[PDB]
Amino acid sequence: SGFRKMAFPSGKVEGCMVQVTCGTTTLNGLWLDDTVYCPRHVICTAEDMLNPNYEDLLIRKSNHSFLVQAGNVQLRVIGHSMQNCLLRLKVDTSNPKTPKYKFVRIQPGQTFSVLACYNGSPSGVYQCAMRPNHTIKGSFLNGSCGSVGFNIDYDCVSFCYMHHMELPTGVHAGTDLEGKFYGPFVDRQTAQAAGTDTTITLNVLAWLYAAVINGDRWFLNRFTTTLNDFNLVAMKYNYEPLTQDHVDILGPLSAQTGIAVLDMCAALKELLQNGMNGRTILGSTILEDEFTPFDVVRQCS
Amino acid sequence: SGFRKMAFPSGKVEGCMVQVTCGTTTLNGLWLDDTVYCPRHVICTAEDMLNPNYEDLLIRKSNHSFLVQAGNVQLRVIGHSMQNCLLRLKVDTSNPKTPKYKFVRIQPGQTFSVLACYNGSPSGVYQCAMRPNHTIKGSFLNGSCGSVGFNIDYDCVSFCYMHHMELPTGVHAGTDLEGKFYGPFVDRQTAQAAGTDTTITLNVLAWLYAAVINGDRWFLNRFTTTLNDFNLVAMKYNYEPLTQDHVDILGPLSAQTGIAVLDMCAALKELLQNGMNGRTILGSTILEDEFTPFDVVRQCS
Repeated sequence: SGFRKMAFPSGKVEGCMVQVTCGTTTLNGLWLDDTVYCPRHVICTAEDMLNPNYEDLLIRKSNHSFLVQAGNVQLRVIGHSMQNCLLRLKVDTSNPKTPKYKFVRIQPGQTFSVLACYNGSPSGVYQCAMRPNHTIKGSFLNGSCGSVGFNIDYDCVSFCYMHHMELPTGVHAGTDLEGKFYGPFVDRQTAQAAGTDTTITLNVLAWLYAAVINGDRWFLNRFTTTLNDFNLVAMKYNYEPLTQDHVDILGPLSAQTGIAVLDMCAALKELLQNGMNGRTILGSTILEDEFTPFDVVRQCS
Repeated sequence: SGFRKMAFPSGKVEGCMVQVTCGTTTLNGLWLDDTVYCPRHVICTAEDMLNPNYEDLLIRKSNHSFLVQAGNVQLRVIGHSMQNCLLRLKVDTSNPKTPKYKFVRIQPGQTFSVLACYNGSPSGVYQCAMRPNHTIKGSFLNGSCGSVGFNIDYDCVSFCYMHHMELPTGVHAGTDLEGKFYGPFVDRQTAQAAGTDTTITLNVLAWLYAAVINGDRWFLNRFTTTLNDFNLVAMKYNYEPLTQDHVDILGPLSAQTGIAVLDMCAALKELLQNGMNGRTILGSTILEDEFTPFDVVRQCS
């Protein structure tokens, strides 16, 4: 890989992962201060999932109904409440490893790292992106629900995602840390379907600049284009339309590479209309769209 | 990505990263107990690098010649010695975050995670593999030298690599934590060239099993083969030859997928002799060789 996908260091998040069990259901929870957040569907049985009435299912539960374990230590839940699609469990012990943090809701196309955990313990860290249709691509196993997505800004952890479910197609859906689902999805095991996905044009452009940054500009041409002409081509190949805001965002990359934004768009346009013809870019044979302009600048500086 | 590359959680390694400076040269160091390990070339100037005499360059140095900084705290070096291509700096303070650990030398084709750091602070975590020609693929910036590669085994960190230099071709070379270079390389800025690289057959097979594990076996056929017939094809396409040990290693994957090892080899053989014809495997258009059979089993269980 001429350009590797990079995850944020996970240390600050590792110390926040716990296990929450309710009956036959066991999943991951996030312990910050004296509160443990986890998908509310932990209170559901396989049957409840077909059509759950959470407010009603929760009434039948009590503090002693939740078993929270941080490592080898069981924590005592002294309260439980529902926050949108998340279960907020109040515990009697404050997490001594709680880092400086924020809850942030990301936009489609933005990236983040996921600390995949199983039964309360960290397994690995993956870097991914929020698809335009609000789903996440990858592979999560039984018990991976509850794992979180995040970004780090110096010393502050910005949590932006918590995994909840796998859609019949195998794609993943989840919420922000306020328990609000990304997309039109709900935590019910129904026929739910994600909208047709598209390619993140802004990220593909950022990646093309990255490829140039690392000496590999065979794709660059002498043409240029405009937002109207490019978006026509974009509509054809199922690529997200480009906006002025996107062009402004690519400025820093434009300035440092000597390639005007619309000129890179002219290069992308040709690649879509002709193809790569065996030729490769950054050891890749397909146009990568999981690197944001911010990721490229961060990984290059 | 139908199957994402996964790095180990980096928390245990993060608390071990420090900065070591000697003149205009600043790079990363690993602080374990009361010892800081770093590339010995930190004592070299751009000119010394053309043809360094380390034993002689080191004699001219003293403890006060090394500036070690862990975060915001300067550590006091009370001794310095050379261990092959590593500089061993004895410090007056033992690292309170030292994890349980081991130093291990990996074999070509094996994988590990790298905690890329710059000027002593963690930047990101990447998953990679030791190429058959003993180099590492990726992109390291000025000051990234000293970053380490590792694997985690439950609660023990097995350090297996420390980055030292970028070869003229842009590939990377380094040592194990005993300071022994992987490959024929030495820490001198000369014309050094890496042997022609090949594809890690064992890993490609592991990945093909992974693809099958996740429902995607269009490539499977009704043929079989043998180590002699496959290796003939392997020799043609610059693929590492398969050994009996490799076949034995793939057993667990074979048993759980219902595909005999030699049968998967028969499928790989056809893919090399014909190609993928636009068809893809795990959202990939080229045969991935950076997942070991152990990584696949670990990521699937």
